[PDB]
Amino acid sequence: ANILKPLMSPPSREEIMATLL
Amino acid sequence: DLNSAQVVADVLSEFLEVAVHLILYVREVYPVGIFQKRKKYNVPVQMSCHPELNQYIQDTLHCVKPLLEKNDVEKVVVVILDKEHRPVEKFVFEITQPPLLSINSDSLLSHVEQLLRAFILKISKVDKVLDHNPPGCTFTVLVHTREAATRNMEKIQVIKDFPWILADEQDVHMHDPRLIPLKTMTSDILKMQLYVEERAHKN
Repeated sequence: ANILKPLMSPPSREEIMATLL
Repeated sequence: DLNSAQVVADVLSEFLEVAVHLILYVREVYPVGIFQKRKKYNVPVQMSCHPELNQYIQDTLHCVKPLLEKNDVEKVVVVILDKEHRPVEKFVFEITQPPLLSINSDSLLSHVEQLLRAFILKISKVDKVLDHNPPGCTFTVLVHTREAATRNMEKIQVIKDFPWILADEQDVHMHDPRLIPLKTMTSDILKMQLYVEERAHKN
């Protein structure tokens, strides 16, 4: 009711790890 | 000219961005390898070097700034969710703003920054009191408005491609949980307290 959240999700740990390697 | 809310919106937007990065680092949501030490509030902080993640956090807080300007924000909550999409830890920033006033960029701005530094320092050592989170966690940011979010459901749609929506009960609900106070501050343009709500048993 009075709590808002973003529709999109942040990039996953997997996507992050994919860039590190 | 009653620029009190505007300055707080800017100051808080910048603080919250730094706070989210640090939280993600200290709670190991992402590998330390994506973080790089930076200088913020005259203190060493860890900031992510991943563009997508950085843009996501920026867009998030960009949309909250207008709500802050109109003082419609009750809380800004950084939530860590487990694989089952249920809250494991919640970093709650409860915000209160004094009546509008005209502020002169000088000592008051630096005073507020000195008070915010204590929050950064506390977040940086939270891993010493919190149990490690189970693997597979993700995160989100919740915004608690003082009035029905339905009224602010349009004010927060500051960016296209980055829509906001009402949250669910699960995305917020937590059994018990363990409550850990981190820091409280008071100043002429902002009163804020940060505490963490941690899931009792993380298994």
